[PDB]
Amino acid sequence: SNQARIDRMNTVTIKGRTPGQKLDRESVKNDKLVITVDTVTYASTVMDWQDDWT
Amino acid sequence: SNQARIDRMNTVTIKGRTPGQKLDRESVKNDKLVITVDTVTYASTVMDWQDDWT
Amino acid sequence: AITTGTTEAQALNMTMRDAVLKVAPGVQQLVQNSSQLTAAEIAIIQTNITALKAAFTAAGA
Repeated sequence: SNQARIDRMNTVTIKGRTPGQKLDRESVKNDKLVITVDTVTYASTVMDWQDDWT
Repeated sequence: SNQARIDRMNTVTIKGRTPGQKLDRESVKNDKLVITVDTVTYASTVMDWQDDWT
Repeated sequence: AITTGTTEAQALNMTMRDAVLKVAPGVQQLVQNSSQLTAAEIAIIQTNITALKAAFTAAGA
Protein backbone atom coordinates (compact mmCIF):
# COMPACT_ATOMS: atom_id res chain seq x y z
CA SER A 1 0.00 0.00 0.00
CA ASN A 2 1.03 3.64 0.44
CA GLN A 3 -0.42 4.34 3.90
CA ALA A 4 -0.44 2.92 7.42
CA ARG A 5 -2.74 3.05 10.43
CA ILE A 6 -2.34 3.39 14.21
CA ASP A 7 -5.05 3.14 16.87
CA ARG A 8 -5.85 5.39 19.83
CA MET A 9 -7.77 4.75 23.03
CA ASN A 10 -8.78 6.45 26.28
CA THR A 11 -8.23 5.39 29.93
CA VAL A 12 -10.32 4.54 33.01
CA THR A 13 -11.02 5.78 36.54
CA ILE A 14 -11.00 4.24 40.03
CA LYS A 15 -13.85 4.10 42.57
CA GLY A 16 -14.79 2.46 45.86
CA ARG A 17 -17.73 0.89 47.63
CA THR A 18 -18.91 -0.48 50.97
CA PRO A 19 -20.86 -3.71 51.58
CA GLY A 20 -24.27 -3.93 49.92
CA GLN A 21 -23.43 -1.54 47.10
CA LYS A 22 -23.26 -2.47 43.42
CA LEU A 23 -20.56 -1.69 40.83
CA ASP A 24 -20.68 0.97 38.13
CA ARG A 25 -19.36 0.66 34.57
CA GLU A 26 -17.62 3.11 32.26
CA SER A 27 -17.41 3.60 28.48
CA VAL A 28 -14.11 3.91 26.60
CA LYS A 29 -13.68 5.79 23.32
CA ASN A 30 -11.54 5.25 20.24
CA ASP A 31 -9.97 6.99 17.25
CA LYS A 32 -7.27 6.38 14.62
CA LEU A 33 -4.27 7.85 12.80
CA VAL A 34 -3.23 7.61 9.13
CA ILE A 35 -0.05 8.50 7.20
CA THR A 36 0.75 8.60 3.47
CA VAL A 37 3.77 8.69 1.15
CA ASP A 38 3.70 10.68 -2.09
CA THR A 39 7.15 12.00 -3.09
CA VAL A 40 10.48 10.45 -4.14
CA THR A 41 13.95 11.93 -3.59
CA TYR A 42 16.93 11.00 -5.74
CA ALA A 43 20.35 11.89 -7.15
CA SER A 44 21.93 11.07 -10.50
CA THR A 45 25.18 11.53 -12.43
CA VAL A 46 26.24 10.64 -15.97
CA MET A 47 29.56 9.89 -17.68
CA ASP A 48 30.77 9.31 -21.23
CA TRP A 49 32.52 6.14 -22.38
CA GLN A 50 35.44 7.96 -24.04
CA ASP A 51 36.30 9.77 -20.79
CA ASP A 52 35.75 6.57 -18.79
CA TRP A 53 38.27 4.66 -20.91
CA THR A 54 40.98 7.28 -20.21
CA SER B 1 9.68 -13.02 -48.63
CA ASN B 2 6.33 -11.31 -48.17
CA GLN B 3 4.42 -12.85 -51.11
CA ALA B 4 2.84 -16.14 -52.20
CA ARG B 5 1.74 -17.28 -55.66
CA ILE B 6 -0.84 -19.63 -57.19
CA ASP B 7 -1.55 -20.45 -60.85
CA ARG B 8 -4.81 -20.47 -62.82
CA MET B 9 -5.83 -21.87 -66.20
CA ASN B 10 -8.82 -22.21 -68.53
CA THR B 11 -10.58 -25.05 -70.37
CA VAL B 12 -11.40 -26.00 -73.98
CA THR B 13 -14.47 -25.94 -76.24
CA ILE B 14 -16.06 -28.56 -78.50
CA LYS B 15 -16.97 -27.86 -82.14
CA GLY B 16 -18.29 -29.70 -85.18
CA ARG B 17 -16.97 -30.43 -88.65
CA THR B 18 -18.03 -31.77 -92.05
CA PRO B 19 -16.00 -33.29 -94.91
CA GLY B 20 -13.54 -30.87 -96.48
CA GLN B 21 -13.41 -28.41 -93.58
CA LYS B 22 -10.27 -27.49 -91.64
CA LEU B 23 -9.99 -28.03 -87.88
CA ASP B 24 -10.07 -24.93 -85.70
CA ARG B 25 -7.57 -24.57 -82.86
CA GLU B 26 -8.13 -22.62 -79.64
CA SER B 27 -5.60 -21.15 -77.20
CA VAL B 28 -5.91 -21.60 -73.43
CA LYS B 29 -5.36 -18.62 -71.13
CA ASN B 30 -3.34 -18.18 -67.94
CA ASP B 31 -3.18 -15.85 -64.94
CA LYS B 32 -1.92 -15.81 -61.35
CA LEU B 33 -2.95 -14.98 -57.78
CA VAL B 34 -0.66 -13.17 -55.32
CA ILE B 35 -1.14 -12.32 -51.64
CA THR B 36 0.96 -9.98 -49.48
CA VAL B 37 1.42 -9.31 -45.75
CA ASP B 38 2.02 -5.72 -44.64
CA THR B 39 0.41 -4.92 -41.26
CA VAL B 40 1.46 -5.89 -37.72
CA THR B 41 -1.05 -6.16 -34.86
CA TYR B 42 -0.06 -5.66 -31.23
CA ALA B 43 -1.13 -4.75 -27.70
CA SER B 44 0.98 -2.81 -25.20
CA THR B 45 0.79 -1.88 -21.51
CA VAL B 46 3.10 0.27 -19.37
CA MET B 47 3.50 0.87 -15.64
CA ASP B 48 5.56 3.10 -13.35
CA TRP B 49 8.00 1.97 -10.67
CA GLN B 50 6.58 4.39 -8.08
CA ASP B 51 3.13 2.82 -8.49
CA ASP B 52 4.60 -0.70 -8.64
CA TRP B 53 6.31 -0.27 -5.26
CA THR B 54 2.96 0.47 -3.57
CA ALA C 1 -34.51 13.64 -5.69
CA ILE C 2 -32.02 10.81 -6.16
CA THR C 3 -32.73 8.30 -8.93
CA THR C 4 -31.07 5.04 -9.94
CA GLY C 5 -32.84 3.77 -13.06
CA THR C 6 -30.96 4.88 -16.17
CA THR C 7 -27.49 5.62 -17.51
CA GLU C 8 -28.09 9.36 -17.15
CA ALA C 9 -28.54 8.96 -13.39
CA GLN C 10 -25.69 6.44 -13.24
CA ALA C 11 -23.18 9.05 -14.41
CA LEU C 12 -24.23 11.57 -11.74
CA ASN C 13 -24.19 8.90 -9.03
CA MET C 14 -20.70 7.84 -10.11
CA THR C 15 -19.47 11.44 -10.10
CA MET C 16 -20.72 11.96 -6.54
CA ARG C 17 -18.73 8.96 -5.28
CA ASP C 18 -15.33 10.14 -6.49
CA ALA C 19 -16.20 13.72 -5.53
CA VAL C 20 -16.76 12.70 -1.90
CA LEU C 21 -13.85 10.24 -1.76
CA LYS C 22 -11.45 13.08 -2.58
CA VAL C 23 -12.73 15.10 0.39
CA ALA C 24 -12.71 12.10 2.74
CA PRO C 25 -8.93 11.82 3.39
CA GLY C 26 -8.40 15.55 4.05
CA VAL C 27 -10.71 16.05 7.02
CA GLN C 28 -8.90 13.28 8.92
CA GLN C 29 -5.57 15.07 8.40
CA LEU C 30 -7.19 18.34 9.47
CA VAL C 31 -7.76 16.92 12.97
CA GLN C 32 -5.33 14.06 13.65
CA ASN C 33 -2.13 16.13 13.63
CA SER C 34 -0.56 19.55 13.19
CA SER C 35 1.76 18.39 10.39
CA GLN C 36 -0.28 19.45 7.34
CA LEU C 37 -2.12 22.60 8.47
CA THR C 38 -0.28 25.06 6.22
CA ALA C 39 -2.46 27.74 4.63
CA ALA C 40 -1.53 26.38 1.19
CA GLU C 41 -3.28 23.02 1.78
CA ILE C 42 -6.44 24.34 3.42
CA ALA C 43 -6.88 26.02 0.03
CA ILE C 44 -6.91 22.64 -1.76
CA ILE C 45 -9.34 21.32 0.85
CA GLN C 46 -11.57 24.32 0.17
CA THR C 47 -11.64 23.70 -3.59
CA ASN C 48 -12.49 20.03 -3.06
CA ILE C 49 -15.30 21.02 -0.68
CA THR C 50 -16.61 23.50 -3.26
CA ALA C 51 -16.60 20.81 -5.96
CA LEU C 52 -18.50 18.43 -3.66
CA LYS C 53 -21.42 20.85 -3.32
CA ALA C 54 -21.65 21.27 -7.09
CA ALA C 55 -21.64 17.49 -7.50
CA PHE C 56 -24.49 17.19 -4.98
CA THR C 57 -26.53 19.88 -6.74
CA ALA C 58 -25.97 18.26 -10.14
CA ALA C 59 -27.01 14.85 -8.77
CA GLY C 60 -30.12 16.48 -7.31
CA ALA C 61 -29.65 15.12 -3.78
